[PDB]
Amino acid sequence: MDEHSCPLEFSSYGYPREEIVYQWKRSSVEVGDTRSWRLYQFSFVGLRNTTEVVKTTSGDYVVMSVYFDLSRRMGYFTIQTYIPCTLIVVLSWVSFWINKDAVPARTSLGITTVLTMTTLSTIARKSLPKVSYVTAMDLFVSVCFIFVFSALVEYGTLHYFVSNRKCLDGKDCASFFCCFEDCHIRIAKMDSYARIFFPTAFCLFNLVYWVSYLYLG
Amino acid sequence: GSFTDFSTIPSSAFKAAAFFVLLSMVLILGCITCFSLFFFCNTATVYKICAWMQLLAALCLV
Amino acid sequence: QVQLVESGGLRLSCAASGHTFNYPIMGWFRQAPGKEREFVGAISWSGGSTSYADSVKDRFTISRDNAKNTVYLEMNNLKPEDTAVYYCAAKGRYSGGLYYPTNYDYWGQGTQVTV
Amino acid sequence: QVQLVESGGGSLRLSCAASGHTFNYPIMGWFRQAPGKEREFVGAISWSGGSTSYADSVKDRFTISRDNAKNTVYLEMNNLKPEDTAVYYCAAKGRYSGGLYYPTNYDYWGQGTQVTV
Amino acid sequence: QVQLVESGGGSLRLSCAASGHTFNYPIMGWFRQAPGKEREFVGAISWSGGSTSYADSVKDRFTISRDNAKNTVYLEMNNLKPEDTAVYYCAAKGRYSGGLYYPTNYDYWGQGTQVTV
Amino acid sequence: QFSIVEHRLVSRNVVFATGAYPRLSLSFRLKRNIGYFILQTYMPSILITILSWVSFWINYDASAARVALGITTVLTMTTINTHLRETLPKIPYVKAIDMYLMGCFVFVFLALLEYAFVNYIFFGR
Amino acid sequence: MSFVKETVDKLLKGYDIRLRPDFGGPPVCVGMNIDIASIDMVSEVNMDYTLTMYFQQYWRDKRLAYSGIPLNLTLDNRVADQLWVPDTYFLNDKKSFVHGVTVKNRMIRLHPDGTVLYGLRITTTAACMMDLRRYPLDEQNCTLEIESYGYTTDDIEFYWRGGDKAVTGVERIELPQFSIVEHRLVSRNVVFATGAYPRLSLSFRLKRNIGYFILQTYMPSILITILSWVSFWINYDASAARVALGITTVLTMTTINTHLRETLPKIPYVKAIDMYLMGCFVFVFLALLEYAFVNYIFFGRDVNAIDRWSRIVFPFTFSLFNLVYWLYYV
Amino acid sequence: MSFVKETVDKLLKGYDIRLRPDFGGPPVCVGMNIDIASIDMVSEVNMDYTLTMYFQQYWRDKRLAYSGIPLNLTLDNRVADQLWVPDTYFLNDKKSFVHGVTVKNRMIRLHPDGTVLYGLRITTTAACMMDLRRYPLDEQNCTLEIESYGYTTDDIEFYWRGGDKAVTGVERIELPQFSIVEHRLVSRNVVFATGAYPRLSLSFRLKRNIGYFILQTYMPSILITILSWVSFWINYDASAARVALGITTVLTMTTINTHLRETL
Ligand SMILES: *[C@@H]1O[C@H](CO)[C@@H](O[C@@H]2O[C@H](CO)[C@@H](O[C@@H]3O[C@H](CO[C@H]4O[C@H](CO[C@H]5O[C@H](CO)[C@@H](O)[C@H](O)[C@@H]5O)[C@@H](O)[C@H](O[C@H]5O[C@H](CO)[C@@H](O)[C@H](O)[C@@H]5O[C@H]5O[C@H](CO)[C@@H](O)[C@H](O)[C@@H]5O)[C@@H]4O)[C@@H](O)[C@H](O[C@H]4O[C@H](CO)[C@@H](O)[C@H](O)[C@@H]4O)[C@@H]3O)[C@H](O)[C@H]2NC(C)=O)[C@H](O)[C@H]1NC(C)=O
Ligand SMILES: *[C@@H]1O[C@H](CO)[C@@H](O[C@@H]2O[C@H](CO)[C@@H](O[C@@H]3O[C@H](CO[C@H]4O[C@H](CO[C@H]5O[C@H](CO)[C@@H](O)[C@H](O)[C@@H]5O)[C@@H](O)[C@H](O[C@H]5O[C@H](CO)[C@@H](O)[C@H](O)[C@@H]5O)[C@@H]4O)[C@@H](O)[C@H](O[C@H]4O[C@H](CO)[C@@H](O)[C@H](O)[C@@H]4O)[C@@H]3O)[C@H](O)[C@H]2NC(C)=O)[C@H](O)[C@H]1NC(C)=O
Ligand SMILES: CCCCCCCC/C=C\CCCCCCCC(=O)O[C@H](COC(=O)CCCCCCCCCCCCCCC)COP(=O)(O)OC[C@@H](O)CO
Ligand SMILES: *[C@@H]1O[C@H](CO)[C@@H](O[C@@H]2O[C@H](CO)[C@@H](O[C@@H]3O[C@H](CO)[C@@H](O)[C@H](O)[C@@H]3O)[C@H](O)[C@H]2NC(C)=O)[C@H](O)[C@H]1NC(C)=O
Ligand SMILES: CCCCCCCCCCCC(=O)OC[C@H](COP(=O)([O-])O)OC(=O)CCCCCCCCCCC
Ligand SMILES: CC(C)CCC[C@@H](C)[C@H]1CC[C@H]2[C@@H]3CC=C4C[C@@H](O)CC[C@]4(C)[C@H]3CC[C@]12C
Ligand SMILES: CCCCCCCCCCCCCCCC
Ligand SMILES: CCCCCCCCCCCCCCCC
Ligand SMILES: CCCCCCCCCCCCCCCC
Ligand SMILES: CCCCCCCCCC
Ligand SMILES: CCCCCCCCCC
Ligand SMILES: CCCCCCCCCC
Ligand SMILES: CCCCCC
Ligand SMILES: CCCCCC
Repeated sequence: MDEHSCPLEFSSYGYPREEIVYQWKRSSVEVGDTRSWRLYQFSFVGLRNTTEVVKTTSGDYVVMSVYFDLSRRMGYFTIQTYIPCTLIVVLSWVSFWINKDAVPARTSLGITTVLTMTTLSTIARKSLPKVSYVTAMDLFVSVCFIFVFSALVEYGTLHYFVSNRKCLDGKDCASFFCCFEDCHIRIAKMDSYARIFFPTAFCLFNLVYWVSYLYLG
Repeated sequence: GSFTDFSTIPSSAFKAAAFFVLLSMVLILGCITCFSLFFFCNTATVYKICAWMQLLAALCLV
Repeated sequence: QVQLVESGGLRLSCAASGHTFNYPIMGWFRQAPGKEREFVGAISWSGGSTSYADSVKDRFTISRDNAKNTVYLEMNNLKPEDTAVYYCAAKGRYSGGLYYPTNYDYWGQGTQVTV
Repeated sequence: QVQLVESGGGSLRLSCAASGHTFNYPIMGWFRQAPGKEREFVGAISWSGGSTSYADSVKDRFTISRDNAKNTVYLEMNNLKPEDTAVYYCAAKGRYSGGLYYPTNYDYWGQGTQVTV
Repeated sequence: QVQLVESGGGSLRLSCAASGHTFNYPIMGWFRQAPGKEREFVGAISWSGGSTSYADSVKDRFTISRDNAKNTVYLEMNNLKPEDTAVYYCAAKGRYSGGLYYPTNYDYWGQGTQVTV
Repeated sequence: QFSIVEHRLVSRNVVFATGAYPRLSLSFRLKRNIGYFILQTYMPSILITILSWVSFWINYDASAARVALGITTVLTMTTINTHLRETLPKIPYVKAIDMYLMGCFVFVFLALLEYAFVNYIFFGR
Repeated sequence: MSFVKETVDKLLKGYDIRLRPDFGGPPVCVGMNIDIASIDMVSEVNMDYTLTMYFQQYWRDKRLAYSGIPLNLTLDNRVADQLWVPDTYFLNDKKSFVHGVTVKNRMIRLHPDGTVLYGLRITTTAACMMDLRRYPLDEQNCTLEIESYGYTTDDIEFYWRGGDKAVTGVERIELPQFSIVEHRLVSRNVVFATGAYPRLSLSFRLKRNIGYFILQTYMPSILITILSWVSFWINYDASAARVALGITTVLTMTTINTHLRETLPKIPYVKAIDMYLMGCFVFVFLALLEYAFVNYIFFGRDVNAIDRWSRIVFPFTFSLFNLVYWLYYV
Repeated sequence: MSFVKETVDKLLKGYDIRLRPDFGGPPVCVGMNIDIASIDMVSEVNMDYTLTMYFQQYWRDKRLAYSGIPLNLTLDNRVADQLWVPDTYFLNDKKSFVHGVTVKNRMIRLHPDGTVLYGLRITTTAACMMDLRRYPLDEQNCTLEIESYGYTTDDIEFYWRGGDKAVTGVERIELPQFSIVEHRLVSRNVVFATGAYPRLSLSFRLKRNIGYFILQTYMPSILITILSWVSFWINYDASAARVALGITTVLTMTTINTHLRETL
């Protein structure tokens, strides 16, 4: 979801400003049919002319620049990365509705979901020049990986804990704040929590993510 | 400058501030998720959980 | 090594057998008694492109098929001047123009048609 | 280095085997030295063995072959004649040595095997 | 920034070890200075330790080996002569520096170990 | 891959403020040859999608079998879609084959979701 | 205009392009400075880097001294063919060229004291030997070596014009993967059999950015190892689940390694990233072997003592290995 | 200043570029000298290696002898068109060039006796056939063949100036995978139909490093094979576990082998 302004600059190589002075003609830059341009993976938004006097070692040089504004089209990556990753994260939540006694089924589902997320993550960083910093789609894939990992760990904890084990208008500062009373062997209900807790959280993150890059980015 | 990159922050103090605001945002979003947990857990525990979560978010933000 | 066997009394057919890939373009020529061979038409390996002489434009058509018999000539609006023997011929990849018969090798057996 | 051994001295099929860095000397060829006549070029075969080159005097009658089972280079002598009697050598040539017909370009030579028939 | 330490000194085995940015100074060599004489080239060795080069006056009776797990060059001696008595120095040279035989192209020198035979 | 269907010649004088400039154009219409796609990219996806339908005939109590089948066909679909990206031209653009692969992915995902539904309803609570 | 033309003709008349300034005399001192426009590619597979620059050289030729014209004549570039210029060349270059659009990117300027300024816009693919033993935790030394081809120190002398401020524009370079930490200018006289040749060296110390590897390499491996630890906490009799989880973790590790090293540059010798990935592979393999031991000992032929030891040993051992790796290589 | 100019002008006068020194006399004895700088990019797929070197040719032309100027001249580029030079070329080359930036990297140096030194800075791509039947445990022997194009050995005779010391800078090469074990110099006369042409040859022996392959390729496969063997200790009654382990081990082996193919 990135926009760019590619420049194209030119100037006299040897003649400083006191020897040669370039000048733009009125409406000098002439774009032909914009539909007749080979701009795929990018949409032309416009252009603009400028002019400047650069101070180099040899002397002062008149530099004339033309900027072209280009906006990336997020059509390929919506079907390649965003939708498969979301569907895989949704499939991760299927395990919470399977019966807990189906240990091989849920384990296979979770681990193969992690494997599928790993496979999808490989094609994320294809077009970019291996930039060290994290981009938006990399962050989305990482968060999806964390969700599927969390779901698998959640089932592991549930299985282990269900199968392998048999003074001032308030009250005591410790007990008025901390609800340690009646708290817990209620682990058996964890799936019932997760069925609401795992989807909802994702949606919140998802919402914030898109806002943070679409209207206010 | 963007929080994603860590070679563009002017100083580590801004890095720590952004990190703590991250934890604040995560905590408040976690309690907003916990709103949906009322159907199963009793209210007397869920209100306490968000009380502690909001207090931790406040400490992180300050 | 290409052997051309053609049939026709109307749909003329030509079957090429052997290393047909080395001789992609193949065509039809005509000759009447006391006359010299004349170019009728040509078809390429892909089959999506054709070539016809002006004298046989809009009337005779040529088509290509897979397998062995990959040259079919459809004849329409026959005339008495069309009385002649028609030869199937094949040409190599890197050779001269289609119109000239001497560029062709592995000639076929001419089929006689008399309107 | 490569060591070349010859054997098999009507039709008397000779056998020529190589031992060592035979890859460095891909082409191998057969020459013959008759009594009183200097060494002459009988034939040559390449690494793959799908290409061969024979002299005019012996063309259409001999068929050099390659197997690589024991680095063998067969000759397949056939249609023998009394004039075709000489000590036959099998030798190896480097990748960049030049012509085939000149014994000077060949580096490693066999001891020679006599054929009389 | 590389620091060199020389150890050792009929059969001898000197061991010049290096510490620091050794990759910046791969071409490591040995010189010797007899008392009252000018410094002279003795040997050189590359990063991979398989490109030894010795002066003609000390050939066929010297050997140089290298190891990078412990960054060191070993100079293994053989049958010596009375002229071999000298202070032996160990130096390092960077890629794209110049010839081997001249000491001015070498940046970081060793302290020098005395050997007498 | 291509097959020249028809070629055309055009001659015209392009009009510009400086003056009319002569111009000619040689055009070809190339039709791409299917067979390296319908046999080769579409067919495996359709076969995998048909395989995903096998789960509906297996008994509802076979949790491991049906779950493994569904998740593994999803994995295979992702594998095909990821490794065809380096097979096809590296031109980011919404092509028809992308729509077909996305549809097949949605179908296998829906099959697995259907198993989730029936397992929750008829076997569990 | 006539005066300037006649002066230029007089300067170029009776001029030999074949004798250095002050041929019989002290060596000509050439002061040189560079403006680095960009550093585009840094290829480890080829061990080189592409660099575009505005090379500039200054010398003093008394033969091109003029008087009465109070201005610096910036002549047309082609006059460089009619004047003596140094034979400078880049020693560690693999391929280079001078840009020729719209014309030859070249500069000749004759000051009225004989001082000639000669400029060239040059792109060079300079060789940069690299030590990827600590990859991606590595810090390279790339260099550009400038030297006279034919002349020697007794005839031509090189020096960086402006001292340490000769090379400019390094601060504005934004490499995608590396970060430029420092640049150094050095001047030497390399001694050869023929004689001593002047040399200049511009040395950059690139440092690789570990932000891509930490996101793509280390995190998946750590999480997969943690999932093997999750496999440990499952019942012993549930063999299908444990076996599937362990073997699929192994498959995921192999997938990560293969796709990663395919995407990453291929350098055929040991690297730190290989050691980390292989340690993770060995750990996930050991987890499945541990389950095999548990299944054979107890179920084959409730405490599950081996599992109890493993639950503490494997996380502790992996933490120790991780600390050793992050101490040795950092 | 003008004296040397008129001297070189007189030298060029009456000089036949098309004719070698001593056309009817004995052959000109030309010595070759090489200073290597890199053998980088030893490609296995293309069967070639890129080599950068400084290449001197050394001969003695009496037609260019001069006296009265003890200084040895460095008259370079006008002479690069106006003097005869040997027609030496690299036989197993595929593409080569002379470095041109900033100036053309070429040097002609004359001497009062008539001796001529001709230095170039050449990058070439020389073919090197490889026997990968023992890869990655292979050991290759690459060569550079130098030969006169038209002239026969009765006209030009090549030799290695300085004997075995002709080639220098072998220690400067540092390849990623290979390691130069030995370098050799050879001088021969190749007999074509036209005649015996001279030839020089510079051979390198390259030994491949094995650590990368054993780390990445072999014993990972050994580990996967051991994981396959693990199935035998599992109970025979359990069917999903053993079948899943065996088939997934097969899948992992296919993945490993196939991806190793994909970068090799
Ligand atoms: C990589 O692979 C390549 C192959 O692809 C390897 O290349 C080979 O490397 C070998 C070394 O390892 C080379 O060996 C040497 O070859 C020299 C070639 O010389 C030719 O000319 C010689 C004479 O030249 C001088 O002649 C007179 C001398 O007074 C003067 O005019 C000049 O000074 C000349 O320079 C000549 O002697 C050689 O041989 C042949 O001469 C005629 C030709 O008809 C015949 O008499 C023979 O055919 C003769 O060769 C053979 O016969 C003798 C008989 O005794 C046998 O012993 C030989 O083995 C052979 O079968 C050349 O034509 C040799 O001069 C040089 O000789 C020295 O070393 C040998 C071996 O120890 C001694 O026996 C000699 O006495 C002498 O000390 C040596 O053989 C290969 O030529 C070379 N091959 C190719 C194709 O280039 C490369 O090494 C590999 N390297 C790596 C790093 O892996
Ligand atoms: C990236 O990695 C590369 C890896 O190569 C690394 O390169 C080295 O960088 C260091 C600097 O960090 C270089 O070191 C310096 O070398 C300077 C030049 O030394 C030469 O000249 C000395 C004489 O000065 C004269 O030099 C010329 C002559 O024409 C001219 O400029 C002037 O006339 C000038 O007066 C000469 O003495 C010296 O000789 C060496 O060897 C002799 C013995 O043979 C010995 O007597 C000398 O001591 C010396 O070792 C050499 O020929 C040098 O001036 C400079 O000195 C500084 O140090 C001295 C103290 O020694 C201080 O007093 C002074 O104020 C300076 O601070 C310094 O020694 C080194 O040469 C590079 N390596 C190579 C191979 O070129 C990069 O630095 C790395 N960069 C990054 C960013 O990582
Ligand atoms: C279920 C659980 C969910 C939650 C947990 C999920 C897992 C955790 C995810 C994300 C946090 C990652 C931790 C990041 C810690 C390391 C981050 C770091 O390296 O800091 C650098 C500071 O700069 C500098 O001083 C440069 C020197 C940096 C040296 C850093 C040492 C490496 C420490 C190895 C870390 C091991 C742990 C990794 C586990 C993922 C940033 O510059 P970077 O390097 O980017 O590039 C160079 C720059 O110039 C690019 O522009
Ligand atoms: C002009 O060129 C000539 C020819 O190259 C130069 O003569 C060379 O002079 C040097 C110095 O005497 C000679 O070096 C010597 O080499 C011998 C043998 O290796 C060695 O024993 C001596 O101790 C000394 O180092 C060199 O050999 C000689 N060139 C030739 C081909 O013999 C001359 O010096 C040049 N002019 C100037 C001003 O340098
Ligand atoms: C495109 C897909 C559209 C599908 C929509 C189909 C309508 C489903 C509406 C759900 C309400 C419903 O049908 O009730 C059926 C059962 C009743 O449970 P019980 O009390 O009888 O045991 O309880 C259930 O609700 C069935 C279980 C539903 C869980 C589905 C989990 C998969 C979804 C994961 C993403 C959130
Ligand atoms: C799941 C719940 C509990 C927590 C979710 C927290 C989410 C909303 C957080 C975690 C990491 C965050 C991102 C971290 C960095 C940046 C870069 C900055 O330039 C814009 C905001 C943006 C893009 C953040 C948006 C919000 C974010 C995605
Ligand atoms: C120009 C087209 C851009 C791509 C638009 C998205 C393609 C349609 C995606 C359909 C997603 C279906 C998800 C499955 C559940 C409804
Ligand atoms: C370019 C138009 C605006 C952005 C369109 C994004 C469409 C695809 C978003 C992926 C689905 C996210 C919501 C998933 C809800 C579970
Ligand atoms: C009893 C704790 C919960 C166990 C649930 C399985 C989670 C396994 C993940 C690995 C965590 C290891 C932590 C160290 C435990 C000693
Ligand atoms: C009434 C039984 C099912 C309730 C499931 C919880 C709500 C749906 C969450 C996606
Ligand atoms: C192809 C999908 C599975 C086919 C099941 C066959 C059912 C047979 C019904 C008679
Ligand atoms: C080969 C991997 C499995 C070996 C199991 C050995 C068990 C023997 C009893 C301790
Ligand atoms: C790479 C070594 C790992 C060892 C784990 C015990
Ligand atoms: C690795 C844990 C082994 C425990 C044996 C009792």
